Amino acid sequence: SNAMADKIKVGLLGYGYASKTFHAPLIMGTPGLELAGVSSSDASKVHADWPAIPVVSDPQMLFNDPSIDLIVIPTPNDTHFPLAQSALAAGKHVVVDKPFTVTLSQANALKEHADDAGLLLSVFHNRRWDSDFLTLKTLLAEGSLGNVVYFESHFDRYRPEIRQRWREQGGGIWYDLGPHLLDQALQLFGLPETLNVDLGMLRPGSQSVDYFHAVLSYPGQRVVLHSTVLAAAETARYIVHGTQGSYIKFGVDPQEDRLKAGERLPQADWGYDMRDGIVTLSHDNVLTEKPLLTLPGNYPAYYAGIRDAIWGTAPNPVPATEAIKVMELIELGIASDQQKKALPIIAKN
Ligand SMILES: [Cl-]
Repeated sequence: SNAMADKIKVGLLGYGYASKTFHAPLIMGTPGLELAGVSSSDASKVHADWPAIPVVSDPQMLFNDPSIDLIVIPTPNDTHFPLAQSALAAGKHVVVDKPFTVTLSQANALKEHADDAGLLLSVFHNRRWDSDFLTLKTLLAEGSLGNVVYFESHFDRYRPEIRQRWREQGGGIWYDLGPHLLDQALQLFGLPETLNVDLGMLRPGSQSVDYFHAVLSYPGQRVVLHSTVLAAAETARYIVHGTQGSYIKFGVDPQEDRLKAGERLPQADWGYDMRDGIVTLSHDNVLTEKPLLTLPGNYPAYYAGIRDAIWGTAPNPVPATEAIKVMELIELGIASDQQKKALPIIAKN
């Protein structure tokens, strides 16, 4: 179908931080997609941003609307499955935010129910479109670092004050940030042989996990995923070592802040990351170095991808299949931490 002359009507569920910050602005900015309606308690909270405000007070009404094609579910973690089921039952396509589901049993159920009903089911791993990650994918594809042997990925922050993330996730940031990092690691290197996770609470007053250090092990490779809320000094986002060179990048992707600030698509300079990383290469037993041009972040690619998948033009940007694998590693991290062991990944096709 045409993204010029045809529209996929979308139903958004609730107006939480996610709907407000990501889903609304991004669906709105995507040609071919039309945000038909949003279910919410306080429409006034919505209209302040997006009137027309075809607001409804109950998600089941959107499910009812027969013209609606797609349903996005960024509500509280525990509602995902119910709402998701209801949605697939109503014969509607579904995008679920993270965490996918409270249970693997649930996730797979949706994967099946959605597959039998010929509907599209996808999860919002938007960070596959972070400026740094895109740039990196391209660097590896070109092979200048040689054979990659080490990958280090951090989201280190400094918030010593205990008032940020209500409520809890036991959580804590492993549930909140793990999925993003794990998914990237899988996308770049596939499945590891073992996962070893060390969860922590280093901040006095923390109620949930506020620290995690994960090691994913591969034949001749190591991947280190790390986060913390007690890092006053800025640390590298990525550190990548190959047999021929290295790549170190600082900063985070800049889209989230600009969306928070209320910016609407399109922007001449959407996603520009002016904080370039640096490549170091060994040419003739000499180490040279230069900055690597950072590709702009591109979250919109997700919904444009969803659009195109609905119309059957292209592959689901993020299959449930892949979300479920990340979810499995999230649980395996918990187990690994409980046993203080590097646990093996199992049960592959
Ligand atoms: Cl080894």
